[PDB]
Amino acid sequence: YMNKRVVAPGLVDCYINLGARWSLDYMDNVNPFNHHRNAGLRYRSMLLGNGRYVPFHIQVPQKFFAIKNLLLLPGSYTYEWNFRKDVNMVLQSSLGNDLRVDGASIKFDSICLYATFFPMAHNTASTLEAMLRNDTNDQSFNDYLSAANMLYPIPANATNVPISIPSRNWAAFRGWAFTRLKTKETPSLGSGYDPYYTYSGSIPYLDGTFYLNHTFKKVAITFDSSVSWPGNDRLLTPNEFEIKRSVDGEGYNVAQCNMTKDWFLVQMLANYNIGYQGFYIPESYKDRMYSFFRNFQPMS
Amino acid sequence: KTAVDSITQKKFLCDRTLWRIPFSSNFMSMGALTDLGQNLLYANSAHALDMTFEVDPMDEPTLLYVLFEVFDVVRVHRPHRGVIETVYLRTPFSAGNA
Amino acid sequence: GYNVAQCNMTKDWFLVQMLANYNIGYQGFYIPESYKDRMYSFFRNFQPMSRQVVDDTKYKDYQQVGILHQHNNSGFVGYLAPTMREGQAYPANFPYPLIGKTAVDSITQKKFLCDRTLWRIPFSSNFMSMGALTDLGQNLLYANSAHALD
Amino acid sequence: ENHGTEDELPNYCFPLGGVINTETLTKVKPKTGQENGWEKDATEFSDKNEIRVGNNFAMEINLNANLWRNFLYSNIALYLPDKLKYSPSNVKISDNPNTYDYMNKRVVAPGLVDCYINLGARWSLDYMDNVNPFNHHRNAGLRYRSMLLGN
Amino acid sequence: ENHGTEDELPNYCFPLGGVINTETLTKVKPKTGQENGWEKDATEFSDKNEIRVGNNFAMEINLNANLWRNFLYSNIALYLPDKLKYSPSNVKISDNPNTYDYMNKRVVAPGLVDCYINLGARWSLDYMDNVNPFNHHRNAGLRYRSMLLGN
Amino acid sequence: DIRGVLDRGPTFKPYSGTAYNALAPKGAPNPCEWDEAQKTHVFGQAPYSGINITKEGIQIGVEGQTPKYADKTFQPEPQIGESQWYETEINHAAGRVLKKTTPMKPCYGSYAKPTNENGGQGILVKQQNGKLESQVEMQFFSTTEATAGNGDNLTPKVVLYSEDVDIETPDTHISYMPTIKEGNSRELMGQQSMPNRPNYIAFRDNFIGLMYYNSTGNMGVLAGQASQLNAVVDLQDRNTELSYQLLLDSIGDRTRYFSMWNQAVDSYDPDVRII
Amino acid sequence: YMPTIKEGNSRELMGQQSMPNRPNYIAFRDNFIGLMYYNSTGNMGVLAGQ
Ligand SMILES: [Ca+2]
Repeated sequence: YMNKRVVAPGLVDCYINLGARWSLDYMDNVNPFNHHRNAGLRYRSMLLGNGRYVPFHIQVPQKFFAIKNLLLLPGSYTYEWNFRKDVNMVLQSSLGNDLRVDGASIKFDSICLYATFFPMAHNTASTLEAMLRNDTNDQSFNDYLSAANMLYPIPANATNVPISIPSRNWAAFRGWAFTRLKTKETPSLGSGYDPYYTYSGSIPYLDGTFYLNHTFKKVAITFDSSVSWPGNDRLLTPNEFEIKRSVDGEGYNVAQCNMTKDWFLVQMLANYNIGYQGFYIPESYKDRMYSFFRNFQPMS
Repeated sequence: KTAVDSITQKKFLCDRTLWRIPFSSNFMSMGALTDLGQNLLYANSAHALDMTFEVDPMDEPTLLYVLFEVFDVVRVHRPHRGVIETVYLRTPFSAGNA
Repeated sequence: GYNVAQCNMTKDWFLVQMLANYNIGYQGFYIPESYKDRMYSFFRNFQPMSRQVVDDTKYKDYQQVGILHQHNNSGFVGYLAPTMREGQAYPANFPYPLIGKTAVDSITQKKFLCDRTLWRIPFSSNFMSMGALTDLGQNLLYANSAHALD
Repeated sequence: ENHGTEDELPNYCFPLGGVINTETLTKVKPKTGQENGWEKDATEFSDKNEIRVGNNFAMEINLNANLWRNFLYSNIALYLPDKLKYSPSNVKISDNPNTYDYMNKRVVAPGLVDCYINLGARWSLDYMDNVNPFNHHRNAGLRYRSMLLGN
Repeated sequence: ENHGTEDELPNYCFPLGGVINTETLTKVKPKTGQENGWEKDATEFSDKNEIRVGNNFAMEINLNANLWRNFLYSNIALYLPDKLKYSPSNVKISDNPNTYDYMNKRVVAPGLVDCYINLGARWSLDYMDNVNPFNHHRNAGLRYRSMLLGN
Repeated sequence: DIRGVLDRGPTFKPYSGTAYNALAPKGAPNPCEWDEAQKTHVFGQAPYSGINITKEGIQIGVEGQTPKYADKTFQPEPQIGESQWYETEINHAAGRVLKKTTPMKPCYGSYAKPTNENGGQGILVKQQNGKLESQVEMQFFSTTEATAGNGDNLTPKVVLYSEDVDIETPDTHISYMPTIKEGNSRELMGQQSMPNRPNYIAFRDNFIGLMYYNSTGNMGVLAGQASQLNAVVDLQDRNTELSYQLLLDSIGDRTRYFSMWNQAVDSYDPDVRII
Repeated sequence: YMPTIKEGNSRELMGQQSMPNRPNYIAFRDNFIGLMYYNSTGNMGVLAGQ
């Protein structure tokens, strides 16, 4: 279906948006990570070779945080784990063809485990063991992301989404972080296997590629039916945050984009504690790949 | 010298990144454990929460993905040979009955 | 299965090189920092490559076609020379298709590539760079005796 | 910088159908009995069969040279000190030497700068030494500032 | 790293004058009071005008394939080991297997390497692994040093 | 460590464009021959220059005094012709063509398995006597007008060999079918072909999804041997994956790639999304 | 391509084709390697008190 259809080249020819740094409309909400120029994806596809039938031999690392770096101590232990075989999950495409129908397959022959030690001197090793055993020298570990995750459905052409949280303690909070996901794309975990799910783009909810953040409108927070957090009359519009404006009668936009000043200020603060003394491009190191200011694009 | 009359359109793109909202009295990252959490500990109370999102329309089912940034730690203790005990803790949203 | 990195290299040599040039490996593997990885280093100049090719025996239609009879792009380019065009048109005969619904059974070949570096082997008790001298360089066994090297 | 062009092959074109100068012919069959005999068979093969003899039509072109030429030209040429242009023939032009019209309708011969200028040498032209290289047309910054306002 | 080429659209070179193949014709007007019929009108129109029927004639090419092919032949094939080349015909070459002339006047079949080799697989050819990849004509440093002494 | 067998599927196309006579124009048909009404027409070509024709064949060389003739399996080769550009006289040309049995396709992306070490292609069949053998026919043509006269000579001028090969398109599809009328007919010559879209496939970044995570149904277990006390507890609203992702992001540089963990980063081209 | 094998001028020719010569750079090495002798007992350098 995606290979035999055809589209007239008149839609996008050399006479479109001439001289204008701009992006097409219908392309905004289509994930660009599904492509044939994902240098990472072409690298990973080439690395197996160009054939169709391949014997493969890989090593998979362990990523759980609670045993990522734990230093084990002498004795015997049992280590048991599982693996999927659903071809549609582990394999990544470039278009979105469900590989089950197309007839791809995978099969496992044998699994082996490896481990590396240190040739540490014996007496020193025993002393280190004994010292590490005293309960005052336990092992602490903290995940990186370390948050609670919730998903809420949004029907077609919706405009409002209210969510509720029943009364609870709020000791030692940290804050919010939200994004948006396109149904047919997101999977449905919680069991050994699923059906009713055909696609293959780039599970965004599960790897990073995120690409619709360009279309929210406003977010409001209330506490116990009376508080307009953060209240106390701080922001330009006290009741809530309005990210992008359609029609401005007072000039609340900055950087020639359609983003309200307040949101820019808040984002800069929460990323680099920058903004109470002017603005300036943050240095490289404090601005990694997934940062905010690295991925800011204004267009007109 | 024969141009038509024109209007303008402005917008922006920010793929790969997540809008965020810190929990402070100044929105400044001043430490791992921000003040407002401690202040709530001081109050020793409980409350309910409501949030409202207004978004751009799309012709497709979608999901809203919400992260509550919290604390979550593990501590591991190893008394004897060939034994291991662990204690998890995640707050505010705990998970254990004991 | 001693191969690793999806190349034709045994684990042990990989570990030895990683240790001898970064003191890295006893605690996993990762990407060493830039300033500790100069141009002539090991890691920057390590490229693994792999391909598939037609199987001579298992496929039952294998026919060794010499160079003098490969007529792809039949009538639109010269013959065994960069000279003027010639030839007529006619479906082609080379190379076999490794994809599509009519693929031919294949085998795999792997190798790696590494240049601008000489293989290094440190004279330590456990290969870890721990100073401008070595422990093994001071022990009496190798310092107050005679030995032959092979 | 000028390393020349990598054009060690031709890029002949061809006709849309691959053959245009075709020629008609007719079926010929060996006459039975007597050797070297021939005769006409029109029972099954049609009377007229179109056939080409020899190679097919094609037109040569050199690509990389054309690409380079075009480029060098554009840039360096249309930006040499004015002391090197001349007015067009029988076409209306402006008189103020600082308008758009004067800078636009002036013409300049490509022979001044072509694909054979100080070959194999990393160099910059003397006429361009005392002419601003920021008032070029690749000030990425200038382009960005122009684009951001709009088109 | 051979990804292939993007050639989903054709590139057609057109004749210079728009059209070439054309016939002649003659003016015609309706014959009044007959419900049909026609008559010549050369009162104010040339009796012989130019008109072409059908789509105009233009030749085809394929660009990206040719560019990639030129690149592959130029920067790789010539440097193959001498064992796979062959002598030319009816041209004097020297006997010493080292002089510049002997390397220049040899010849190597383009069929060995073209756009139909190892498609899609990042790979290096076996014949090239043990050939020095430093004695090469695109080596940026060596080119810089050669230019720096002039040309 | 995992070892196994992988079958990427019959829709694995990792290259842009196609790889069979890519230079050929996108409309030029193969030398073919079809039926009409009720006779047979031929569209052909002949690049090779000969010496003298006979009912026996076409001369190619001379061994002593016995004339030599081309081997009907693989001669003359389609990629051999006169090198001189300025046209001259020729009288004994030869060419190849496919019989009406095999379906017609454009020259673009045209394949046929070779069937002998010499390099010729031709459908072998089982001869009536137990053996395998080819089936080719020879056709001869002379000038038309030169048929308005006694057989004083009628010497044949052009020789064709007719064949039949299992042509197929492995990577391209027809982009224009003038009329649904199937079978070989004069209309079909208008068809044109287009290459299939590129389409990669591989393992994900860092092998995401290969091993189970965050599901009490199949939670992994690390425990003391005798005690059998689980040391790992997992909750189902914790997405472990966005995690390794961002953590790697930070404590390092994702822009580079690494093989041992298949460490690479999904990323688009900076010039596609914005024009 | 030299259609024939003789010399002078003869229709035979006028049909040849040409081809450019391969590129070839020549210059000093990097950091003037080999410009000064080293590790050669024939030509040991000298720096000493007069
Ligand atoms: Ca006429």
